[PDB]
Amino acid sequence: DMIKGKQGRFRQNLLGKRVDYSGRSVITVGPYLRLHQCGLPKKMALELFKPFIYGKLELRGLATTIKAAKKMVEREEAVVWDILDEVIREHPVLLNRAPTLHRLGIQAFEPVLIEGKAIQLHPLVCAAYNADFDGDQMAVHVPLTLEAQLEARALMMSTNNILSPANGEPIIVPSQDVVLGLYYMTRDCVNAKGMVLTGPAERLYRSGLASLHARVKVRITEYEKDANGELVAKTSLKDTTVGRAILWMIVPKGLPYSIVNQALGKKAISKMLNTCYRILGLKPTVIFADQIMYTGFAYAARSGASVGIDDMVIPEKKHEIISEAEAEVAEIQEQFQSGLVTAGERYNKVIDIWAAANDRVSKAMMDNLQTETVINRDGQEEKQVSFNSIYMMADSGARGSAAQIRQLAGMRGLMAKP
Amino acid sequence: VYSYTEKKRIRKDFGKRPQVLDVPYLLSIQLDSFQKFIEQDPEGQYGLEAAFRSVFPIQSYSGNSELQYVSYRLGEPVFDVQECQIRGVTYSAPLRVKLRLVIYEREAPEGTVKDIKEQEVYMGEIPLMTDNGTFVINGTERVIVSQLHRSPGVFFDSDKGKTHSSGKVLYNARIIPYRGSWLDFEFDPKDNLFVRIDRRRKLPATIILRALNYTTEQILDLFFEKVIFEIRDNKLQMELVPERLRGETASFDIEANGKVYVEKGRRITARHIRQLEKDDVKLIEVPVEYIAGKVVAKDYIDESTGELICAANMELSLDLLAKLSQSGHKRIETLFTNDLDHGPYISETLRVDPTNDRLSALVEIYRMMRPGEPPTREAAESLFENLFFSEDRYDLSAVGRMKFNRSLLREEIEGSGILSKDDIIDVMKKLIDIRNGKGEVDDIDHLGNRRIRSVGEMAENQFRVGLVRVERAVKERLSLGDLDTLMPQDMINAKPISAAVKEFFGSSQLSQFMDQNNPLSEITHKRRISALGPGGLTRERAGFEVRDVHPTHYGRVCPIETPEGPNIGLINSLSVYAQTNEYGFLETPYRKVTDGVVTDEIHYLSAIEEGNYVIAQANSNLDEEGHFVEDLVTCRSKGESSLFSRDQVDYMDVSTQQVVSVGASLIPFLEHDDANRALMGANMQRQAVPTLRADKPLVGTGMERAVAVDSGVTAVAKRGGVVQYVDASRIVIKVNEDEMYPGEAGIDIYNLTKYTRSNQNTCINQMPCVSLGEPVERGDVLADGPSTDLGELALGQNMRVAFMPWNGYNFEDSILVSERVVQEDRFTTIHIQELACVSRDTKLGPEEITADIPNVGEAALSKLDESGIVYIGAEVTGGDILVGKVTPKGETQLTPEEKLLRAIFGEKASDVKDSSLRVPNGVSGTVIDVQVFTRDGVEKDKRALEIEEMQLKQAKKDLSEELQILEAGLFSRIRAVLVAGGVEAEKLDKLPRDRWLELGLTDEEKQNQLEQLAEQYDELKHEFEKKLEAKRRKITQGDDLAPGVLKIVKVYLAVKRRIQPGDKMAGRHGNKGVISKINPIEDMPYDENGTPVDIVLNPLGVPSRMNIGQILETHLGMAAKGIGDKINAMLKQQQEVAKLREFIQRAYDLGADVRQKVDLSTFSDEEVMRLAENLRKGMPIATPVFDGAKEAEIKELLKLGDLPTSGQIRLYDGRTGEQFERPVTVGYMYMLKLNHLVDDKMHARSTGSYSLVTQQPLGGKAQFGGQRFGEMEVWALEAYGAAYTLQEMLTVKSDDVNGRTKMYKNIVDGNHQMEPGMPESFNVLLKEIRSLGINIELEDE
DNA sequence: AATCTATCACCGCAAGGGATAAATATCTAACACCGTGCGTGTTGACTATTTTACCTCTGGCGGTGATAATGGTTGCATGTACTAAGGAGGTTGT
DNA sequence: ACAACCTCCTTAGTACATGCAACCATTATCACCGCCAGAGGTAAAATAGTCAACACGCACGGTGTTAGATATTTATCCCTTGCGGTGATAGATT
Repeated sequence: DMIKGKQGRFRQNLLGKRVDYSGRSVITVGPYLRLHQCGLPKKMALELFKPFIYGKLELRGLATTIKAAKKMVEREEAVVWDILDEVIREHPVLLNRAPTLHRLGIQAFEPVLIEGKAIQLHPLVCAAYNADFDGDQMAVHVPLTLEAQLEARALMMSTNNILSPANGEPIIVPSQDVVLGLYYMTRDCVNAKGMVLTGPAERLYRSGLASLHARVKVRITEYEKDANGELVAKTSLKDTTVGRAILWMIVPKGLPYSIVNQALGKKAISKMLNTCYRILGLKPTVIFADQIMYTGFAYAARSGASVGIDDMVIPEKKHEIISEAEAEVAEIQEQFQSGLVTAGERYNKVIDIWAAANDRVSKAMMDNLQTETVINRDGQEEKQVSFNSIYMMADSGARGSAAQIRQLAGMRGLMAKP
Repeated sequence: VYSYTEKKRIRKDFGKRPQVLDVPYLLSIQLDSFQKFIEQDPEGQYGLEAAFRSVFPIQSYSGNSELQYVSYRLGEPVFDVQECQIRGVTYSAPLRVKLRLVIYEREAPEGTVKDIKEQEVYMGEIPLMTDNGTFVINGTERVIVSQLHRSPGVFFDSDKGKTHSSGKVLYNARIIPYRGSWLDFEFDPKDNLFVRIDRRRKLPATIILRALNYTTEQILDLFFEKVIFEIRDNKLQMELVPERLRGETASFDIEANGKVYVEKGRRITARHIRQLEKDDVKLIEVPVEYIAGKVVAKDYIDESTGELICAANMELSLDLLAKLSQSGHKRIETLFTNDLDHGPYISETLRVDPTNDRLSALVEIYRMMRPGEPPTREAAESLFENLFFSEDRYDLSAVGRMKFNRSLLREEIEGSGILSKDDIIDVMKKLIDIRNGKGEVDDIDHLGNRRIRSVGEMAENQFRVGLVRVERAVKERLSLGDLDTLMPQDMINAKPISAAVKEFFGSSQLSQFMDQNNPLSEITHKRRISALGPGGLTRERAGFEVRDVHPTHYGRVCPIETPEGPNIGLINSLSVYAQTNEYGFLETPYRKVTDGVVTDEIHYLSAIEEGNYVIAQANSNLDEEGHFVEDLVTCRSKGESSLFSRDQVDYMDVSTQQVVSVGASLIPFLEHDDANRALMGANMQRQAVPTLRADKPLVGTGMERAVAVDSGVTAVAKRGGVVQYVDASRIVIKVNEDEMYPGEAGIDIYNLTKYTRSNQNTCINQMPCVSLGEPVERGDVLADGPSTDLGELALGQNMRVAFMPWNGYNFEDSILVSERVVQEDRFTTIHIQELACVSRDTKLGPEEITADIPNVGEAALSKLDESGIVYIGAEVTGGDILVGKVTPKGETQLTPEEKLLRAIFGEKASDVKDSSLRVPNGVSGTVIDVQVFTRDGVEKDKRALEIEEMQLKQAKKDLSEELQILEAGLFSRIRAVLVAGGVEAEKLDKLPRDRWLELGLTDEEKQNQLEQLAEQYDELKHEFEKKLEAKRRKITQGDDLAPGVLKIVKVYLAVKRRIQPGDKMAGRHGNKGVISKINPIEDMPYDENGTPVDIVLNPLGVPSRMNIGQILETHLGMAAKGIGDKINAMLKQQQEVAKLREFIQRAYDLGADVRQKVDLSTFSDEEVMRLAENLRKGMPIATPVFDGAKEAEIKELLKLGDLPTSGQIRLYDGRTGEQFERPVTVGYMYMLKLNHLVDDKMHARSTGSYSLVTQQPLGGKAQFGGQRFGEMEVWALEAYGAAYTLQEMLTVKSDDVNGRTKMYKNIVDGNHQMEPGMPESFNVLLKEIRSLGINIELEDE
């Protein structure tokens, strides 16, 4: 029992083992951490860095002895913090989201001091870890050899391992609600506080009449780097928005504006970073991934996207559909009893009709959810592509699907038994 | 019209359906079960008394002595629940038993008896139980969970295609005792009828027919009708009774009586018998296709010649049929071969069995338990018969004999807990007959076939065994003594049945620490239903039999009140209205028909009866001068569902919450939530914790007042009257002659808890809700507790909520909270936790306890007693001492060139290790209690002797109030009897009591009513003549601490675990997540009221959660709290008393679709106003789950909040004054902070504890350990090619003492580098391998 | 990297608020005296500090009982899911 | 002659990962009691001492007076306020 089964030395004390200079705590979202960074409470930094303190006071005179220093180190006194910038200012902390079935469950960063008792976690790597904020945890490991710190920056750093090992889309990527912000900045509307309109200046959201859905148009000269390093210059009329135009601040301008002339849900946004990785270079692709994060947070809230009792519209013409499907079943359950089906085919010959009822209602549902503004124009009838949030939660790819929408706008349908 | 304390609080139901029954006190499977385990029952068959009645009188096997019995007892306690934490010892008292002895004439023939002796003796311990339905065991409420098991007797299942050389399809019959050994009956792979005695290896099923004593044609007469043939005038024929067609593999074609009956292909499986009985058939004629393959059952002969034809057990053939055509003797007896019709497997396995008789069929069973050992003749019989008939090794109870007879369709309402040697024949018949459709499987998970095992039943099952396995020295030495002069006691040991029954509540397989996170969690804990242990399985050695759902759960066991992860379904909870019959089968309330309608004549019915009568669903609806507006009554049975006409119904459900357990019964919109989030709702409300400024669920179901009383967490008027004193720990009342018992003082008392530890280190406290001179009715509420608001439940607080994404923090049910929450000190939680120390038995006896730790951390010492202990009332944080276990160090080497400093030149005082007990690095909060204990002959230490006078003060004061409170009632009764005619009696209520003896009243019997009360007075007050000392020497009590300990010490901490990020929050509708930033009041959105929003939570997640009750609570809470905010403004200016009544009444009066009404016109214009305080929190609401306050009613009630009746509003941003591109979901939600607490779990480490077993770090918060870099975590570094970061974990941060002790200091080298030496966990393995016997060594390169 | 006119405003430069420090007056504390009583000194008789001697505790541990007692205890490893290996032996084949 | 093959024989080799909370019992079983050891007890004398006596002699602390400090009071002074007049900024151009 020191060897044969699970508890043996091989698995409990060798290929995995208990480890010093380490810890764990509950994950928390850290939207002001830059991509190379992680947040750590002052007294956790003190605990994890004791060998730098009970190891440098005796090397500057900043305490009379390591014995007396008990009064000063546990106190978090001023002299601790030169001793810790001498680490922090260029030191790669390692972080961990066990069970590490895949590489990206462990990465390397850089300390930022904070309050509290948590571990603060940069939003683009929260996707790469699959971080699940129900009071589950992550773990921390300090590298202390010069070699481990050299290889952590070179080999384990978030900025330096961005992509899926199975293919090469980013998984260190614009994450859960960040991409609704980017989708919102890149959606457009009828009337729109600007059905066609333009401006620069965020302060003009305080001039009286603007929207990130207002429909800008502009000639933008635009460029595309060749494999040799030269720039294939181009120019085009555009049909765009204020948020699509602001993204020309953030976009690495050696790839052309016309790539932004769409709606940047999770369905699409990864492929901009992927195209940057295929063509420009590493630093340009990191900056383009990182700076999109705060760009999402400046505008994701201002979308006002929700779930609520009239974000849940329903097709009226469900009434007519119930005059088909439940009526088809009504004679078919007689045909069994009058001698024209057995009990068995009759199960399929009614479940298939319940499936056809769900799929009939699912057609009417999409007209009402996406277009049914009917009243008869002129002067009426803005039959535009809808701004229902439950639909937008699926077309942004934020978290929605057709299987959610059926249950929320027409019919929950059918289930399995055990 | 509502009570006297309801003049402070009334809850508004909205529901729709015809309930005539409400919440029963939820705790019965603890309470009534604890009674029936420990009841003097004169003729029942359960509990301690039935265990003794199953073993005693032990009339000895030696024939010379008898240890008789009369009954159990419980008595002689000393600890009480306060000492059962403060000291810690399990709240328990001795089991003692009345025993006897009798001996007869040794010498004479005319007296028949000579000696008789009888007494009590000890036979164990029993834990004790509260009015609250709790127990206290090793400092903590450790409490038994009830079991849901296969009912004892027999089962009949079907292994319908498992595995092996033919994917073998099976059917079986399997014995399952209440206590005992085993037997199964099934078929082998080849297809013989087979058996597994005690479920050991394969035996042919004929063996047990020899053991039970049946010869070959007795086995035929017990299991087979007998086929008959004849030959008449020109043809072959067969002879019949009109049910003998039941299995035939019909290759063939038949007419009988006067039409066709069987045709080519139509296998006549027993389903077909309903062709024949209606038609009286007694003869058939058939093709030769049914005149071969029919085995003749006797020998037959030929008088045409003088010869034979065939012998017994022989087939029929065309030549044999040609000789039978001649024969003269034209008859044949023949066997059934048709499968299931009768199963031929008996006939053929009777020739595939080496055993021969009863002796072989017992000797071969001895081999099946003892291979390679001689089959000792008489023990070969005992070894088998004691599987089912032993004193120790078999029982069923009357319950399991009932299920045995029931699953065999018997009529015998008479029988035994043991089997019988002929009951087994019917178990075998059912197996022989079932195996393609005479019947099917025994309906296993029907909740009247699976059975409950309550708390007292789970304890009873131990006493059904311990009395027949451990009594050895008593059972032995009872044989030997001359018991005319010895006694029914003289060898009974006492050690084991103390701990083995104390700690059956504290370390048993079902007796965990109770879920004391908050009241709702302990209330449902007391009615948890485990599927585990002997009668079920585990989390691990189990499939879906322990995790899934079966439709008889309806009305009985809610499928969502379970833990999550791999623990799913393993433990459940009883639905609010559900109970069990005398068999532990589950039952439910119903409305019931009379003369044409489902009347209010309510009943309760079993799960079995739900499969036998027409129950209408809760949909259905009554009518005017008629019957039902429900034209096509939707109905249900066994958990399934239908549609019927009015002319077809027997019963209906009474409520919807009869299908729902306690945590689920508080979710007001399950009409709008998926089960995956209803599961979370049934647990987040349980993980919730007491908070400094608690506030009620405003939206609600009605259970927000039941769950305040279902564990006594609010005090309630058990008699009632007029309140007479109120204090932060004490309450008393007085009563009148309409109730006042024949000699009492006219009083009740309702005193309250203060600060102690709990099972998840939660705080416990209570506070009053009434005042001096309030009249209160028999059900009015008198106090509040850790999770209430002044007469109703409060597991949390209300907050304003925006359902929108924010600047990143709230992605995945994670939660933003305002700075305003920290300002108000809200969602701060309060805890009580315990830490302790020891002084060991030295060669002298004591050990040291003081404060001397010089020049190591002096401020963390400043707070202590002479005995090295903190003071009650002092604050402590992060590193302070708690108990002074100092220890001197040594270094000692001290030679004339090794005396480097200390021992000549400075710090020439002690080098004490920092080993005293201390506050953990991360804990903060006040010292609340302190204790010292010892072996009792040492009277208790000074720090306990001062605390004696701290506890004595309370009782010394309170008893000096009690004596006055008591006689101010008792003498007020005497005073009243005097006032009834001696009206001048106010000349007497101003005197010494002795001087009332110079008096008289009238020429009428009131005179003698006064006399007899004055005589009775001197006897009555002897109740008071004890009280103070009966607390004192439970403190100055001592206890032994085992050899090795003279003394023990404690300190308790009030840990103020404040609001912080990383801590966890939730709401009732399964939203659960981390607090992910604290936001300034303007760093948040604001409403069309021009006012910010306390919390923000991401709706982009919600469509993946598939639940919408969270939106509906938020919108209905906007009406419910908006009523209270509008009241805060209206109470200032007032405008008109009829305007105060306008809004305050309209809040209740506004409805259109409802069974209830808080009709405030049935209350007065000051009852309207006393209620307004508790309405400023908000309006309390009710709604039976599935009866509820749907969207249209929310959109009506919102005209009191007056904000947009969309529920979706033009939100702004406080930082910028903007307004967003669309209206957004808002409201007020009921929300929670949860005992995951990051506050407690700050666990990092530089270095610390090390496991001597391997030189590796220890692991654990309770060890200040290092944490596991696991094998998967290695795969990431391997995959990266990151060899130095990996090698760091493997040596210089782990078991390599050399590596880690250099690497730590390599900062002082400046050259911060590795310097490893040897992975000690591999050095260990290189000698563990050699200790097994494997040689292992090394080479060089 | 210099020039300035023409912004949004700091200077252009009047007013006035608090401050603190002077002088006064109060407080306390530091001391010097005195008196008490204790730990200032040697001497002396006590009784029981230590030692050794003797007479006679506590506890070291070695030794083994006899009317006769002469077929024993022991309960649950495990019921599942896989499937690789060895074991059997008759025989239809190599 | 052996070879493996048909069949169900039984054997038995395994059962993923990270973490936190808890407290440490049950046995009976004559240890006999005989002997004598160095070995417990204690009397009387070594290794040396007590503390009471009558002396010796001193320190300390509290009562008394003195000293001077401090916090008050007073009143002075400066640095600051807020507005206003009009400043060379910001930054576009030369």
